[PDB]
Amino acid sequence: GPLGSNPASLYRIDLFITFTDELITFDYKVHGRPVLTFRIPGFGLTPAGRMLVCMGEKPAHSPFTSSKSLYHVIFTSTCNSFSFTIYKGRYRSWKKPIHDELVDRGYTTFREFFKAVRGYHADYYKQRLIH
Ligand SMILES: [Br-]
Repeated sequence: GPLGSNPASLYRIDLFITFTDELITFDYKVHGRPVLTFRIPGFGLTPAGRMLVCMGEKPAHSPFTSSKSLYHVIFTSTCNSFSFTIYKGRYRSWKKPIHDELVDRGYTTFREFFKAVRGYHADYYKQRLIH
């Protein structure tokens, strides 16, 4: 396959969303460390419900309990493109994302990119425990 990708500029954030009945956790990571973490009271969700939370939508709640599940949301941007991609479980190169979106916008500074990334879940950030 291709020997590599060489984007002239690349900003990336990996958002790990952990679903449990008691808490849902949002971990924004760069270079393997959280740069922002927040948590909301958990609720039951269907698989489509979890994807909608990953998209930043408000899904219907379910009364049913479930076991812990990890979703991996990847934001990347060049100066002229922005990608939004959602995996059930962790990213793998062989794994098909459950949602993949490409925006013809890009970002020239990381601060603007990070602000744009946060906006996807801003309504959940309003619901955070430590407020
Ligand atoms: Br919090």
